[PDB]
Amino acid sequence: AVGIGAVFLGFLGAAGSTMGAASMTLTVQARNLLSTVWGIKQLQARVLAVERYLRDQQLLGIWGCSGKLICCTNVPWNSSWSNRNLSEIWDNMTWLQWDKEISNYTQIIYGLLEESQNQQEKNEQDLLAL
Amino acid sequence: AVGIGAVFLGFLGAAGSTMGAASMTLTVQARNLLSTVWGIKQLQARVLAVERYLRDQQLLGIWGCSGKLICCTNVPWNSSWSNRNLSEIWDNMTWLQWDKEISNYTQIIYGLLEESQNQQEKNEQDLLAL
Amino acid sequence: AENLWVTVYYGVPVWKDAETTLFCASDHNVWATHACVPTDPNPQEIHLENVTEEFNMWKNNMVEQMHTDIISLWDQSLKPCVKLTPLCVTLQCTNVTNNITDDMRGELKNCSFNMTTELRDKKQKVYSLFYRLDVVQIKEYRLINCNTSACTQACPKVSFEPIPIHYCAPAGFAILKCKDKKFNGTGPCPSVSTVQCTHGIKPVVSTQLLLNGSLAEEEVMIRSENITNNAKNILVQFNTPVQINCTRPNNNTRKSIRIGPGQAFYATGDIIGDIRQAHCNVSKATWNETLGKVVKQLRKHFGNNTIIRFANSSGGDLEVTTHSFNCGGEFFYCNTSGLFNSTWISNSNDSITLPCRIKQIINMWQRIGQCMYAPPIQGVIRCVSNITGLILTRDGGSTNSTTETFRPGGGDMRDNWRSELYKYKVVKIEPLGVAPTRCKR
Amino acid sequence: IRSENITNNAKNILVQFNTPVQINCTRPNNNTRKSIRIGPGQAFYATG
Ligand SMILES: *[C@@H]1O[C@H](CO)[C@@H](O[C@@H]2O[C@H](CO)[C@@H](O[C@@H]3O[C@H](CO)[C@@H](O)[C@H](O[C@H]4O[C@H](CO)[C@@H](O)[C@H](O)[C@@H]4O[C@H]4O[C@H](CO)[C@@H](O)[C@H](O)[C@@H]4O)[C@@H]3O)[C@H](O)[C@H]2NC(C)=O)[C@H](O)[C@H]1NC(C)=O
Ligand SMILES: *[C@@H]1O[C@H](CO)[C@@H](O[C@@H]2O[C@H](CO)[C@@H](O[C@@H]3O[C@H](CO)[C@@H](O)[C@H](O)[C@@H]3O)[C@H](O)[C@H]2NC(C)=O)[C@H](O)[C@H]1NC(C)=O
Ligand SMILES: *[C@@H]1O[C@H](CO)[C@@H](O[C@@H]2O[C@H](CO)[C@@H](O[C@@H]3O[C@H](CO)[C@@H](O)[C@H](O)[C@@H]3O)[C@H](O)[C@H]2NC(C)=O)[C@H](O)[C@H]1NC(C)=O
Ligand SMILES: *[C@@H]1O[C@H](CO)[C@@H](O[C@@H]2O[C@H](CO)[C@@H](O)[C@H](O)[C@H]2NC(C)=O)[C@H](O)[C@H]1NC(C)=O
Ligand SMILES: *[C@@H]1O[C@H](CO)[C@@H](O[C@@H]2O[C@H](CO)[C@@H](O)[C@H](O)[C@H]2NC(C)=O)[C@H](O)[C@H]1NC(C)=O
Ligand SMILES: *[C@@H]1O[C@H](CO)[C@@H](O[C@@H]2O[C@H](CO)[C@@H](O)[C@H](O)[C@H]2NC(C)=O)[C@H](O)[C@H]1NC(C)=O
Ligand SMILES: *[C@@H]1O[C@H](CO)[C@@H](O[C@@H]2O[C@H](CO)[C@@H](O)[C@H](O)[C@H]2NC(C)=O)[C@H](O)[C@H]1NC(C)=O
Ligand SMILES: *[C@@H]1O[C@H](CO)[C@@H](O[C@@H]2O[C@H](CO)[C@@H](O)[C@H](O)[C@H]2NC(C)=O)[C@H](O)[C@H]1NC(C)=O
Ligand SMILES: *[C@@H]1O[C@H](CO)[C@@H](O[C@@H]2O[C@H](CO)[C@@H](O)[C@H](O)[C@H]2NC(C)=O)[C@H](O)[C@H]1NC(C)=O
Ligand SMILES: *[C@@H]1O[C@H](CO)[C@@H](O[C@@H]2O[C@H](CO)[C@@H](O)[C@H](O)[C@H]2NC(C)=O)[C@H](O)[C@H]1NC(C)=O
Ligand SMILES: *[C@@H]1O[C@H](CO)[C@@H](O[C@@H]2O[C@H](CO)[C@@H](O)[C@H](O)[C@H]2NC(C)=O)[C@H](O)[C@H]1NC(C)=O
Ligand SMILES: *[C@@H]1O[C@H](CO)[C@@H](O[C@@H]2O[C@H](CO)[C@@H](O)[C@H](O)[C@H]2NC(C)=O)[C@H](O)[C@H]1NC(C)=O
Ligand SMILES: *[C@@H]1O[C@H](CO)[C@@H](O[C@@H]2O[C@H](CO)[C@@H](O)[C@H](O)[C@H]2NC(C)=O)[C@H](O)[C@H]1NC(C)=O
Ligand SMILES: *[C@@H]1O[C@H](CO)[C@@H](O)[C@H](O)[C@H]1NC(C)=O
Ligand SMILES: *[C@@H]1O[C@H](CO)[C@@H](O)[C@H](O)[C@H]1NC(C)=O
Ligand SMILES: *[C@@H]1O[C@H](CO)[C@@H](O)[C@H](O)[C@H]1NC(C)=O
Ligand SMILES: *[C@@H]1O[C@H](CO)[C@@H](O)[C@H](O)[C@H]1NC(C)=O
Ligand SMILES: *[C@@H]1O[C@H](CO)[C@@H](O)[C@H](O)[C@H]1NC(C)=O
Ligand SMILES: *[C@@H]1O[C@H](CO)[C@@H](O)[C@H](O)[C@H]1NC(C)=O
Repeated sequence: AVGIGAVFLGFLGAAGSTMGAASMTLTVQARNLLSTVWGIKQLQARVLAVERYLRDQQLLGIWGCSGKLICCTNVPWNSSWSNRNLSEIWDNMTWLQWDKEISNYTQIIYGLLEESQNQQEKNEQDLLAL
Repeated sequence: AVGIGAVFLGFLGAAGSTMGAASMTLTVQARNLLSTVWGIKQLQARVLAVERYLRDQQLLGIWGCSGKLICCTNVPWNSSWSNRNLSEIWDNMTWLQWDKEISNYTQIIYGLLEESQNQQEKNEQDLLAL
Repeated sequence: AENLWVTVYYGVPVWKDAETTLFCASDHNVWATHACVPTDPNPQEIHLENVTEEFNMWKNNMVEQMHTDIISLWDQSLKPCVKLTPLCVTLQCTNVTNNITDDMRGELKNCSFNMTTELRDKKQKVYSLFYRLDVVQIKEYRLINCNTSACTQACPKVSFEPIPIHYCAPAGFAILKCKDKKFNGTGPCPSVSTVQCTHGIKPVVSTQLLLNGSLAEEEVMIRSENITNNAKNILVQFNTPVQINCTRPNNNTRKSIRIGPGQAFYATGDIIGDIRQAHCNVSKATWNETLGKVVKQLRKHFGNNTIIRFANSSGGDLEVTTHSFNCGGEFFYCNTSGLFNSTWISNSNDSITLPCRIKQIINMWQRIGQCMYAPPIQGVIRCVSNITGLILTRDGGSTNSTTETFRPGGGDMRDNWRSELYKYKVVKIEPLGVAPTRCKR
Repeated sequence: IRSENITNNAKNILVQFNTPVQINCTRPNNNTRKSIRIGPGQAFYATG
């Protein structure tokens, strides 16, 4: 128990790791998104960062995943987007490769999530009406 | 099935529609609230917009309606605010007309919502204490 | 059968190439550290394993940002200083011939003139020693800049010494550093780390030679955007430094002349003792060994039986035709002709002395209409520096001949910054991700 | 025709036409310009 070292994966350390292993350290990435002429540029950069953070949070809230890092949904996975099974995704791939593969099927999923969440909200209101 | 146009109600397109119909497109409006001397004014405008958005989100959160677009509450509807029935509100009126009508009974409703949510939180804590 | 559903993750380790504005970090100077943040005493580096990135030193925006920031700082430093508007007068000059050698004949002019005083109804008669490069004949002369623009005098308290500067990125961005040795600035880097910000970079201004820089850890490195094209400069990074000793030996004197209410002009009074040329020294054996290494590395790209020649500069302005630098406030322009003069064929204590000149009216950056008058420095001056690289250009290059001739180059200061920021790049994080998963809300 | 208060004579009247009316005008003198250096990097342009 003496002569042993302890090291933790820091910030982007899990970039090269698989998706399943990289999904266990989302908090370290999440915490780092927030934190005369030159002052103008610095303040513009700060405002842009704040705006990007607020945009991402607004999208998450609109999809109904507010306040969650992992939030599984009701939208089924169309096979046209991808054909690979879970064995070859969560244990034989990384997030960068997945982003490169799926970069052209992103907006339609967002619209589907928005419409689905609107439908769930309407149904919840109707249920609570009774 | 050829020679047919598809047009979607855009941004404030539902401004003239009834309340019930206008309540089906809240997301398009919600998404649009966020997005040397002249740079100062532009940055001031951006900061003011961000502050307004954060104020509205805080007001929503304090009432227990965080992360929801249609959130129902527990406060009963005092008849002194408006005597009209649901038939003559949600099918024969518009949001602008309703805002003009109830523009003088707004703050008291906010205070009632705040106190009700505080009482609900206290009761939930007491329930969980057991 | 798949029954998979979209699931959202926030905080995924994904990034994209992006451009932003970095800010200071540093531990009276022209490079003002007052408006620059303090640096962390213990910088942190995170080595990313299995991450191979793409790098291109010739498309880095950090170089442009550094150039703009350096120019802005230089402009800012000169604002609260005296403007030498009244100095455009008719000077009457005479040759200086007191204890001069055979190579300093005609370089110095003893010029008398009339000047204003604190009271606007009085005049005084004064004299000063000017350099031949500063005065143009109109026995009557005028300053070289008088028909272009009036221009200011550097305040005598600010120091020109470079200070290290670190560049740290904003929130939501990251700086990736390529730790792969032998990396020639373009292509894939298997070995990468993440840094909060870069090592201290001294903004050293020089031409034809890179001074007080960083050294390759393994061997001499040759870099070029397109080595087949002769219109692109070649950056050579040495493995070991070559010491160079420069000196101005004249015992100068400084005097102050009051040209108005709270405004002084610093003139060269007289020279004590003998008058001799300023010069630089570089060791001969070390230079020969360095050139041997350089030609050995050059043979890799230009054939194994090719004859490699080093020749003189082509021509142009004095700034680009000579190794120009600043040694303790005095601006030297020196003739690097004994260095790049030799031919190489495939198969003790003396030193090379470069004699060279000094100037006082300076157009630092490639601009017209703004000078900078350098006040004289009092006494003898000497300095020593490390040569750690070269900027070369290949002349001609046609297939007719099998001899390759390389000549010194320079002028553009972006090449000086490029040699330091070659292994860094900036990216922006993309924390939103979507994957298949077997729940359902 | 637009006016804030057409009864009040102190308010201007804005008239907007339905079609445009073309107007052509010229200075026909063949002028000449010369430069006079009044200082270091300062020129004054005069009619020669
Ligand atoms: C590459 O790096 C090397 C070293 O890393 C550089 O060489 C060093 O250069 C500096 C600056 O020239 C030099 O420090 C000077 O040493 C002089 C001799 O000891 C000092 O006299 C001088 O102090 C004066 O200047 C300061 C501002 O720089 C003032 O703050 C100070 O008060 C002094 O000024 C007084 O004296 C002058 C002259 O009499 C007078 O006019 C003033 O009014 C005032 O009264 C500096 O401390 C180092 O000694 C050098 N190092 C070595 C080993 O020689 C080299 O320059 C770099 N190369 C390039 C290209 O930048
Ligand atoms: C960088 O990539 C390398 C491989 O390219 C990663 O090493 C690999 O790590 C996995 C899991 O840690 C190893 O899988 C293991 O295999 C053994 C034998 O099949 C099995 O018994 C275990 O249960 C596990 O599945 C894999 O063997 C190993 N590869 C090699 C060549 O050793 C490395 O982890 C990556 N870096 C980071 C930071 O993730
Ligand atoms: C702008 O206003 C007009 C009317 O003020 C809207 O048109 C109205 O639309 C409603 C529903 O779309 C129609 O209701 C219909 O009423 C008849 C009555 O017999 C009923 O049989 C139908 O089943 C239906 O409920 C209403 O008639 C119609 N008004 C007119 C004059 O035709 C219009 O929709 C508004 N614009 C927008 C963008 O909302
Ligand atoms: C530059 O010229 C001035 C003026 O001719 C010289 O100053 C004179 O020096 C002599 C002695 O050498 C004195 O007797 C005079 O009184 C000085 N004149 C003034 C106006 O002070 C000066 O010595 C010359 N400098 C050099 C380097 O030749
Ligand atoms: C400084 O000004 C004086 C006069 O204010 C100059 O002396 C005159 O020089 C001109 C020649 O250009 C003669 O025609 C005058 O007769 C002189 N007047 C006097 C009173 O001496 C003097 O030359 C100026 N100094 C310099 C260095 O130009
Ligand atoms: C010229 O190069 C030599 C050798 O690289 C420098 O001496 C080194 O200075 C560093 C200071 O960071 C020390 O850590 C090394 O141990 C030194 N090496 C040797 C062999 O002495 C020298 O400082 C350089 N000169 C200048 C002006 O930069
Ligand atoms: C590097 O430079 C060479 C020389 O310009 C490029 O090759 C030339 O390409 C042009 C393009 O039209 C041709 O007209 C020339 O005939 C080519 N010359 C030779 C000697 O091949 C070359 O393409 C450049 N490299 C890259 C990557 O662009
Ligand atoms: C550059 O080299 C020359 C010799 O080539 C040096 O000149 C010698 O300088 C020393 C100084 O200590 C004198 O003692 C010698 O008498 C000089 N010899 C000759 C022939 O001039 C010169 O000092 C060197 N300069 C620098 C800055 O290193
Ligand atoms: C440049 O200057 C340095 C320091 O003045 C010289 O290094 C000295 O060289 C002498 C003679 O070999 C030694 O006695 C000293 O011990 C050295 N001092 C240091 C600090 O190294 C160097 O030789 C000069 N180089 C050239 C080319 O002139
Ligand atoms: C590089 O070397 C050549 C060859 O000596 C230099 O050309 C000389 O230029 C001077 C002008 O100052 C002439 O007087 C000589 O006659 C030229 N030499 C020959 C052999 O004709 C050239 O100037 C050198 N490069 C630089 C930048 O000075
Ligand atoms: C740079 O140095 C070289 C070598 O001294 C100069 O070339 C000499 O120029 C003179 C002209 O004054 C000739 O008389 C010599 O014959 C030249 N030397 C050789 C070996 O050819 C060159 O002129 C210098 N650069 C400049 C711009 O003057
Ligand atoms: C338009 O202008 C007329 C003329 O000023 C206004 O009528 C006048 O109102 C003042 C207000 O005290 C009276 O003193 C005048 O006697 C009135 N004159 C006439 C001729 O009626 C009229 O009020 C203005 N319109 C509006 C809408 O304010
Ligand atoms: C304005 O109208 C006058 C006529 O009233 C023009 O004068 C004629 O200009 C033409 C130019 O081609 C000449 O050929 C005629 O000889 C002129 N006639 C007279 C009586 O002057 C004048 O050119 C017009 N100007 C513009 C700018 O349209
Ligand atoms: C000054 O000396 C130079 C070089 O010897 C010469 O060309 C010039 O004519 C001289 N001027 C004089 C004596 O006025
Ligand atoms: C100033 O004079 C020099 C030499 O007389 C000349 O080369 C230069 O072109 C002149 N500048 C301008 C702006 O005319
Ligand atoms: C050197 O640069 C060239 C430029 O095209 C590139 O192809 C090559 O891969 C680089 N060398 C290494 C070892 O990366
Ligand atoms: C330069 O001259 C001054 C004044 O005479 C003297 O004090 C100083 O020692 C001289 N410097 C040298 C290097 O001789
Ligand atoms: C250039 O090199 C040649 C060797 O052929 C030599 O004779 C000549 O003196 C050199 N020139 C200089 C300026 O060193
Ligand atoms: C004005 O004069 C110039 C110079 O004589 C001539 O070239 C030009 O044609 C003239 N313009 C007209 C409109 O006559």
